[PDB]
Amino acid sequence: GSSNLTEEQIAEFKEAFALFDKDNNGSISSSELATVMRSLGLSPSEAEVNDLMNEIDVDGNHQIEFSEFLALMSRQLKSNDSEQELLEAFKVFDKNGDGLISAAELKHVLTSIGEKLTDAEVDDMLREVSDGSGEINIQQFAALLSKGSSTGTRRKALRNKILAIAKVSRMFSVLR
Ligand SMILES: [Ca+2]
Ligand SMILES: [Ca+2]
Ligand SMILES: [Ca+2]
Repeated sequence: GSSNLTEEQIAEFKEAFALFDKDNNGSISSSELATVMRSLGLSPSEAEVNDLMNEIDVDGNHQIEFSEFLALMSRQLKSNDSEQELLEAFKVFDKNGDGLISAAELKHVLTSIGEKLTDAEVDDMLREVSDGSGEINIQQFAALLSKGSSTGTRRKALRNKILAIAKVSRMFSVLR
């Protein structure tokens, strides 16, 4: 499916899957899918959430599997993928709107999915692309999705959590 991911990469989307897959059964319902988006601050109607989750569903079982969702990440973006998922994950994380996703905006966001990082963990997570600043702009914040530096098949999944939160969140702007 025009996908070029490795066995290890398949373990990535897994994390982006848990975002919704609560019981981790292998199918993200509309009630679970919209559970994230809305958790981010969105408010997608079950009507759309369907046409959305049905826009990827390879079986149209009104649910997203670990294969479909993973195939989505490699079937959503196109050219300026990052950028796309950036501006999205950017205007998504920045709740205050200062062009810099502060700790909260980050952690709080990570907590909107389940990830509860300590003010220290977040304040540290920023340093990643915050050069020990305190916030991340469309530039720094993007430096994350495009980090792959000090990850070693670990962080790539940490930031991947945003890849979905963004993409998935962006899917609602496309489903339209
Ligand atoms: Ca589920
Ligand atoms: Ca499915
Ligand atoms: Ca801000």
